[PDB]
Amino acid sequence: MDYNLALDKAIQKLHDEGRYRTFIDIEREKGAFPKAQWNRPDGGKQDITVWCGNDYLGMGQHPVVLAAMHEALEAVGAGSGGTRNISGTTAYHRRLEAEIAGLHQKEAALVFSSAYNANDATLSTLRVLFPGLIIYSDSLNHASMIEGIKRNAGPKRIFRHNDVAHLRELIAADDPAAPKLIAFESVYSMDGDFGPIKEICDIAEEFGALTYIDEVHAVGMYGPRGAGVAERDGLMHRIDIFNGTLAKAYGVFGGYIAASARMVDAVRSYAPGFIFSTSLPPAIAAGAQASIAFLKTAEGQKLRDAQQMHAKVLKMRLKALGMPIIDHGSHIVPVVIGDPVHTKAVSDMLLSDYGVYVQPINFPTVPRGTERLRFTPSPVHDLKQIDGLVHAMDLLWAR
Amino acid sequence: MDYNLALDKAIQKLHDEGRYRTFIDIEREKGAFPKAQWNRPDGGKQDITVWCGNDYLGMGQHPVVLAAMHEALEAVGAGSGGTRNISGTTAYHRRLEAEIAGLHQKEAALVFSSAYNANDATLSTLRVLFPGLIIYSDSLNHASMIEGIKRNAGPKRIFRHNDVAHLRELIAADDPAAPKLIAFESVYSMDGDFGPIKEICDIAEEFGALTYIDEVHAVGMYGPRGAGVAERDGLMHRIDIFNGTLAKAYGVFGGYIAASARMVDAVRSYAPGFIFSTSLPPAIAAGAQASIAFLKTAEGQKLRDAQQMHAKVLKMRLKALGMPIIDHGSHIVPVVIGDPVHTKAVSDMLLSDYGVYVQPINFPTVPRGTERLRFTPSPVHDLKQIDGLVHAMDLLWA
Ligand SMILES: CC(C)(COP(=O)(O)OP(=O)(O)OC[C@H]1O[C@@H](n2cnc3c(N)ncnc32)[C@H](O)[C@@H]1OP(=O)(O)O)[C@@H](O)C(=O)NCCC(=O)NCCSC(=O)CCC(=O)O
Ligand SMILES: CC(C)(COP(=O)(O)OP(=O)(O)OC[C@H]1O[C@@H](n2cnc3c(N)ncnc32)[C@H](O)[C@@H]1OP(=O)(O)O)[C@@H](O)C(=O)NCCC(=O)NCCSC(=O)CCC(=O)O
Ligand SMILES: Cc1ncc(COP(=O)(O)O)c(C=O)c1O
Ligand SMILES: *Cc1c(COP(=O)(O)O)cnc(C)c1O
Repeated sequence: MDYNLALDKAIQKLHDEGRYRTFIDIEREKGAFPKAQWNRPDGGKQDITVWCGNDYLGMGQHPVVLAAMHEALEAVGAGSGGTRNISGTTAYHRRLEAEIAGLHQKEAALVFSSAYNANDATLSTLRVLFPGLIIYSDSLNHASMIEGIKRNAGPKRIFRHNDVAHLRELIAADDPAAPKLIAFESVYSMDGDFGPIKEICDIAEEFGALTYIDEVHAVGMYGPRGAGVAERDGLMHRIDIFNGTLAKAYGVFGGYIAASARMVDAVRSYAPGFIFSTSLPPAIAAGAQASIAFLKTAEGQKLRDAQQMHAKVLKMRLKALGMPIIDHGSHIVPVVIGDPVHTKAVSDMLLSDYGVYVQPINFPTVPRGTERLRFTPSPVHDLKQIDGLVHAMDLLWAR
Repeated sequence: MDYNLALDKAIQKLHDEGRYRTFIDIEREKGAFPKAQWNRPDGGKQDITVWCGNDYLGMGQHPVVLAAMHEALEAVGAGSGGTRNISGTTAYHRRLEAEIAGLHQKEAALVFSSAYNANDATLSTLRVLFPGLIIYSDSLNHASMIEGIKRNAGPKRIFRHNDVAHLRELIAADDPAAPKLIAFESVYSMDGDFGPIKEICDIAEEFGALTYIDEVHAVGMYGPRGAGVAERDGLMHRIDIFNGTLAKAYGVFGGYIAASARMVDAVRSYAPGFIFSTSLPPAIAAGAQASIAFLKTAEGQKLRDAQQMHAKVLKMRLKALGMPIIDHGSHIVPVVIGDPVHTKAVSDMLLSDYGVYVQPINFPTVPRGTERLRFTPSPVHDLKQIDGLVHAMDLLWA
């Protein structure tokens, strides 16, 4: 039994499918987002523009976020030094959980070291709290959701993406006494489309199911207080559990769930993924809390307005260059190439020729045959930045 | 169903077993560790001494760690803004990974958002890279290891804690052509005992198995450079994969594995837990890197010598007092109470009556019937401090 052989086989398999990923070493320039320094593999340094990042509103450089972080470092040190149970519970975590509960108008919130962990731990743990739980999952749910859903044995049903008629057909066929939970996303990361929240909620109420929504690509960005798409549509009260991140629009790190005190307490008491891990550094919690708080204000709205419009302008200018990109009406702008090697070929050209950094997206992040570039215009991608990008794209494609 | 009823039943169940956990809201005072402010449930504030923390060497307040963190915040901002693939790979992560690789004298290292995630992702992904892998796991392995080992379907064998005779018996009975991996800890968090690294490595070599060691409660603290117990015993070259944390003795946050470039690249390319999650904030990576680098030096050794001795003194003083204290020769000092409700009472009294904070440890962190207090003396727990605690436990006790 030669372990190295097997490793080589597994690696070679990636190259043969043209999906081996090469990371890009960068350093974002605080105060000058979206500018970053690219550390080229040949040791050189090049100024670049980040066009595919997930700090959607540039909160990673916001002076109020950084002030809160610098203060916390000075007050309590670098980390918490423990799990939530063994000394790692700080006022910074309580405040942050209250801030999140308030955002989603829920009794409680629970903070994990990432939205990934939150989804994985919570979905799996619910199978333990609700013996016989059947989980209905949107075919394009995120990996973390799929992972949580499968982790522990138990019934799952996958419904065709956004297909509520399929959802209802599946659920009506199931044992009417079984606990049921429907898990889906408000904004899907790669297509940039919206989940039909009202219709799913309607189905959940009709069949007595819990609803679980991942608003990871929505929080900070939609709704008058940045609480997400359900807030935008006035449906937050119809959602049982919210899952969110503090690492994207909020610009820091970590994730959470928000739900009733009963739900939060059960999860925190039973989920190994919550119990057995060091709690988030107080400075992270400080920064994230400041971010959420800020984005709840009229000043936050300004950032959302600017993002919406920059996205709208970019899409307009790209279609005008004779470029069909499917515009599902969100802030995410995907350009589908449809082959992983072309996708990297094109991404290499933007990077080197133009300083436009947009990572090539392939399997398993997107289905095979749907590989793409994924632009994420933020408030800091000003009108001239946009014009810069379109002229790059035009000049590129004129090859 | 009625979902609220089931939740109540699940919560009531905790109370009935006397294991419902009440968290303690604290704020450590940077520059004055182990002092912290306890935010009492009644709104009051009280000065306390942390005695159960995992920032084992007080690196959480170290000026070089904090300097690097402040610097990074100013250079690149609050977070990375992406997954490792989508813009989240920074020079700070590369440097950190190299720093860790060097620590364990391995070709490569891979950083996850926690040692938990590292264990869970790696152990499960290994089943995918080595079809038919049989994993042999110490009965007292950490939850994260257990979670990783069972995540994907596949053979597992649990050996009685530290029992190498049992390990060998199990492994000799299995198909001799199957890929095998043995997974164990160098220091077990709750007993404070040591894994028999040499004997396990010997078995591994004899039966052609990979060795996977979790040194989470050892890195920064054992070996001349703080690389752990395998470094201490000159066994680092016989270990295939190391798992470690940046959140305990290193004083920051996050975890990692260290192994060959091949091993790291395979895991990185196949593990959903690595792929689909935002990368560690550059400031966290900056701080951790500074921490490891510092603890590699003679000045780091000073902190280890101080910790070892404070631990030695505390155990001596507690035996002297007649406490029920298990001593397996590590820096962890467990006092077994053996009942989750009395463990809470003793702990509650200690806090509100004497400003001593030592969380009651119950199931599922430790087996039922073995609930306990777990003292973690650090270099900042000076001789006066120790004197303070012993006097308090004596007065208790009564
Ligand atoms: C290949 C597929 C399409 C599904 O087939 P697999 O390759 O997993 O085959 P397999 O693992 O043997 O089969 C999948 C197992 O998981 C289950 N499964 C598959 N899809 C599911 C869904 N939507 N909901 C619930 N369960 C699902 C199957 O029933 C099966 O479980 P059983 O066998 O037990 O029945 C999946 O891997 C995938 O495409 N995932 C996409 C992940 C995603 O959406 N990522 C968003 C990226 S956003 C991001 O963070 C970017 C990241 C980056 O690149 O940096
Ligand atoms: C009593 C135990 C040992 C667990 O007893 P359980 O009854 O839960 O075990 P179980 O029901 O058998 O668990 C179910 C599945 O897990 C498997 N399983 C159990 N132990 C295993 C091991 N060592 N390796 C691999 N698999 C294992 C079983 O085979 C089983 O599958 P089958 O039954 O189908 O065979 C307790 O000590 C525990 O689980 N502790 C968690 C790990 C730990 O030591 N954590 C301390 C971390 S210190 C920390 O992080 C601090 C934290 C804090 O408190 O905040
Ligand atoms: C829908 C969804 N949920 C969760 C995650 C992971 O979030 P986090 O960075 O907080 O681990 C991703 C982001 O990559 C995602 O696309
Ligand atoms: C606490 C613990 C972990 C988790 O480490 P984090 O970095 O805090 O996730 C992993 N292994 C062991 C043995 C632990 O005690």
